[PDB]
Amino acid sequence: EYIKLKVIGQDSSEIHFKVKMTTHLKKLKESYCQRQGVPMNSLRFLFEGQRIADNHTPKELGMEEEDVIEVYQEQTG
Amino acid sequence: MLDMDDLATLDGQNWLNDQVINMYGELIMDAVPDKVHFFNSFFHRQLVTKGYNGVKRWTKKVDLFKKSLLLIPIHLEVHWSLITVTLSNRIISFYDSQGIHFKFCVENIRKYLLTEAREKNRPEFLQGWQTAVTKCIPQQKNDSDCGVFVLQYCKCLALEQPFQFSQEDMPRVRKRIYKELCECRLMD
Repeated sequence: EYIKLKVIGQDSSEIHFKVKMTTHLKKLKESYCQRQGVPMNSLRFLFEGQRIADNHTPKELGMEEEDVIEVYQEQTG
Repeated sequence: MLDMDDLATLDGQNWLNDQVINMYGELIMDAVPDKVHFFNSFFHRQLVTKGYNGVKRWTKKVDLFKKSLLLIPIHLEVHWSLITVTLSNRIISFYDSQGIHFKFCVENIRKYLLTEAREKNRPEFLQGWQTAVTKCIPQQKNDSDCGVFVLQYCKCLALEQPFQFSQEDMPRVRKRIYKELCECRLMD
């Protein structure tokens, strides 16, 4: 089955995905980065503060319908 | 995980990035998990732009108030600073190599702690908080080591070691941190 997921940036922009619950979120990270035209390695995807690994699933992380993934950009100082 | 472009930010006088900051904080918290909680460098930004409801679920599995010490790296766009919270004396402390941005940071965190104490039914933490400037970290003398001082202070406090370091030690500290992230192993 599919799961709807909101991917939200710090400007409050939302990209809505409908992905399989058993699929690696790496595919979603790639799609989001191409959407925004930035390198994937310069973004960080968090679910309730936890870093989302490439090999993670919505199912393994306990995501439910319309849950939110927060995105942050690389920070240097 | 880190890739070499993350670790490369420890070379020479490169500016450290959040992958270095956040993985090093997870090493520290793994060492003393029952005493320390390390918020990643995205917590303060999420708190600031999305309020408590933006970070409320980030403490899903965490009783903050059982810990001894909270470490909160603060990314100030082109600069790294650090908030520490010690729960015994209820002191919110701020370290920045120039003291810039003191008020907003400690107030952001104090407001957050009170809201959390209320939501998690810890009313013994609704009274007594005090803010402070961290005073005797040695002075940073260049334009690039703010992230290194921050991590060094994280490790000294979590592991209860004195800050016996100064600017001249910072190249060796970069090499140590680089080594520790490569091996995933804090050294003594």
